[PDB]
Amino acid sequence: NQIDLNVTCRYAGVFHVEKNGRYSISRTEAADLCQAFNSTLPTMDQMKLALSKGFETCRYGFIEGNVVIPRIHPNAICAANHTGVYILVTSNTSHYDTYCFNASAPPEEDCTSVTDLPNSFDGPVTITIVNRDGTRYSKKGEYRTHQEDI
Ligand SMILES: O=C(N[C@@H]1CCCNC1)c1ccccc1
Repeated sequence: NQIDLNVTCRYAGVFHVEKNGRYSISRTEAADLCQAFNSTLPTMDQMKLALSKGFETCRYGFIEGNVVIPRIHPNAICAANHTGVYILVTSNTSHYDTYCFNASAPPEEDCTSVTDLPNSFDGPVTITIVNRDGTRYSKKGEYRTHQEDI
């Protein structure tokens, strides 16, 4: 009973979370997952400021109201070579990664590791936070509040 959460650097408190190495998070699960990180889905403004501080990914993830990819460098296989906060317009499907925003994080680039899931609750799942540098933090718990996500 395991969940792997790959996380990134935080940029102005915004970071990316990929669950189990594939697009697998619903919008309801994304809100609960960010809440477990004492975080919320970023607003478009928060994500734009994170982008300006150096944040980019090559993965679709939820923010408040939209599914986006923050891009700094044009890359043909990432958001069709666009720069800026690329907004997903047309998709058949509902599961993506998520972005989260933690207000207590540093104001600019914070590429230290994530070392806790501070607001997870009691539960049976071994949840492992996996940093980009491979460092891991594991705890037993749960963060999903909607049955349809379990
Ligand atoms: O673990 C986190 N931050 C660490 C704290 C110690 C120093 N470096 C980052 C964290 C938790 C929840 C959301 C975002 C980040």
